[PDB]
Amino acid sequence: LGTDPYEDFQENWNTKHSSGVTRELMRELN
Amino acid sequence: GSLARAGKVRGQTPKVAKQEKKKKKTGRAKRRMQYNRRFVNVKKGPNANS
Amino acid sequence: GKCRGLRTARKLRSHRRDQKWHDKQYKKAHLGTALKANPFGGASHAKGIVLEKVGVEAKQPNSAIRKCVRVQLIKNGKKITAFVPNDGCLNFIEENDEVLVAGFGRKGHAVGDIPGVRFKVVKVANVSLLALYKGKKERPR
Amino acid sequence: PVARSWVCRKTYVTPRRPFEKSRLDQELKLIGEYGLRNKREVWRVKFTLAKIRKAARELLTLDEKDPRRLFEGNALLRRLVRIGVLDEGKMKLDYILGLKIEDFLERRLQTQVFKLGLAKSIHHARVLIRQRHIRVRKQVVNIPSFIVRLDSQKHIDFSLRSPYGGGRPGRVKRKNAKKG
RNA sequence: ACCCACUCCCGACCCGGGGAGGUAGUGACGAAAAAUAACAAUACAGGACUCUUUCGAGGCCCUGUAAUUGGAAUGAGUCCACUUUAAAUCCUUUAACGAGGAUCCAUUGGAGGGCAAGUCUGGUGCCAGCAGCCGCGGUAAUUCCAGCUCCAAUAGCGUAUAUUAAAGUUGCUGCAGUUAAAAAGCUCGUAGUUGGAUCU
Ligand SMILES: [Mg+2]
Repeated sequence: LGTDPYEDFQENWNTKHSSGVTRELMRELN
Repeated sequence: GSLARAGKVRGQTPKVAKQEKKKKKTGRAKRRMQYNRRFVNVKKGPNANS
Repeated sequence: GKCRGLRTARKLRSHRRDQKWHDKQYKKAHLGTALKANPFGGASHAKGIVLEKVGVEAKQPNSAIRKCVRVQLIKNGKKITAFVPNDGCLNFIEENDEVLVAGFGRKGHAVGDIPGVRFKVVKVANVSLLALYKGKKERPR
Repeated sequence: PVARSWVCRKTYVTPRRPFEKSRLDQELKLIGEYGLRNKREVWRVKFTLAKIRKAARELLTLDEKDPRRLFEGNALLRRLVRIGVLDEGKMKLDYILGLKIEDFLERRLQTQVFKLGLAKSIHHARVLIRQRHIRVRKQVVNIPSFIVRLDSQKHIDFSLRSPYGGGRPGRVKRKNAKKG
C-alpha cells in the first residue's frame, strides 16, 4: 500500500516531475 | 546590478554539526559488502524513502 | 555526380582543399584571425589584475545578478570580464588583486544566463577559490 | 643521452559508457565471486582476453597452410594450454573464440589456494597470500594475481617459515604466552 | 651535491684527465604491482534448503545493527646487523618493539533527465545561488544552502585548453543540390577528365 506509479505518471507526465515519474514507471514495469 | 547581497543564504543557513559515525570499510572489503547486499541476500531503489 | 577516373587524384584533392574552407571549425582553426582576437593568445589560463567589481544581470527568463569582475591581463594588457563562481566568493576578492583566470567551458562561447562572459576565476592571490570557500586556506596578510 | 629505457604499457582499457547498468551488475558479480579489489582488476583480464581474441581473428584470415599461421597458432594454443585455460584436446584456432573471462580468473593464485582448501574463503585466501604464508615450489609468492601454470598446481603449499607450517608462532601468540 | 667504480673518449700513455657519462637530491609528467582487515562461537532482522498438512525440529548452507564476545595473523612504522656501493642511500634478508574501533579514521565528484543514485528532513523565497544542454528558484524547491541516507571510480578524482573518435556534419571507401543550404540565363570552345565491336 504505497504510491501508484501508473497514477503518478498519468497525472504528472507534463509537469516538472515528468522525468522522475517516467523513471519510476519504467522501474515498475521492468 | 547591486553587489550587496553576496553570500546571503550561505550566511543565513543555520549551522548543523556532522554526527560522528563508525568508519567506512575501504578497498576489497567495501566492494564485498555491496556484492553481499545486492546479490546473495536480497522494483525499487537503494535510496527509496518510505 | 563526381568524377571517378584513375587519373583524378589532383581534381579530388584540390576540390577537398577548396571545400574544407567552408567548414567553420576548420576555417576558425586554420585562418589565424580567431587566434589574434583571443585574449589568452592560445593559453588555457592567464593571470591578471582586478580593476573593478561588476554585476551582470541574467538573460530572461531568469532574473538574478551574476557577480563578475573586470580584469586586465598582464601579458598583453587586454581587458576581460570573469565570473566568480560560488556562493559569496566575491567577498574574497579585492581590487588590485592578482587573479588566475580560465575559460568557462565552451571554447570561447558564452555559457548559460551570463551574457558575453567567457572566463571564470580560479585563484586569488595564489589561493584557490575552492580552498577559500571550503575553509582550507585564508587570504595572506 | 642516458642508459635508460622508456618502454612501458597500460594494462587495461576503460569502458566507453560509464553508467551502463547491465555492465555494472555483471562486473560486480565477478568482483564478489573472485574476491577482487576494484573494477580495474576486471578490465585488466578483459584487456588480456581482448588482445588474445584479436590475434586469433588475424591468424584466422590467413591461408590454412600459411607458414606464419602454423607457427604463431601453435605458439598461442600451447601458451593457452600451459596455463590451464584451454583444454589439451581442443588445440584448434576456432576454440580460442570460445574462451571466457571466468576461465582466466580461475587460474589466479587467490582462487587456487582457496580451491585447494588452504583458505576458508576467497577473502581469507587474499590475506593469506599477501601476508607471506604461501609458497609455490620453494619460492614465497605474495602476488594474488600470480597466474598458476598447470604443472605448478601440485606445488602450492604453506610457507616453510610461517605459523601455519613448521615455523614459529607470530608475535601475538608469543606475547600472550608470556602474559600468564 | 658525490665520483671516474661502470660505458666510452683523449694523450708521449697498462699509471694522467673527462659537469661526456655514472650516483644520489627534487619530482602525483606518465607507466607496473599492491594495504586500509581475516576467522570462530553466540543471538536475532533473518534468509533460503530437508521433514512434520499445520504448530515445530533444524548440525545443512548463507547475509547483517552486531556500540556481542574471542584470541590467531600481519605489515606500515621504530630500529642491531649483514648485504648493496667508488663511498653511501633504497630494495631484498634478518634479531627486538610494534593493532580493537572516534583507530595505524581514503578521497574526489554527484542524487530531475541525458547518466548510477532520495518528490526524505531543516533554511531561503525569480533573492542568494545552481545549471556543459534542457532547465531549477516568485512561502509545501526531486535541482540552491546544510544534516542524514544513497552511488561512481578509487590512492586517486575534478576543472581549463589543444587534439582524435563520435562526424556517412568534408563523404576515395561514403554525403547532399524540386520544396529544408544549394544546377552557372544560354550555347560554343582550348587545357584537364573519359572514350564502341574487332586479331589463337
Ligand atoms: Mg537514474
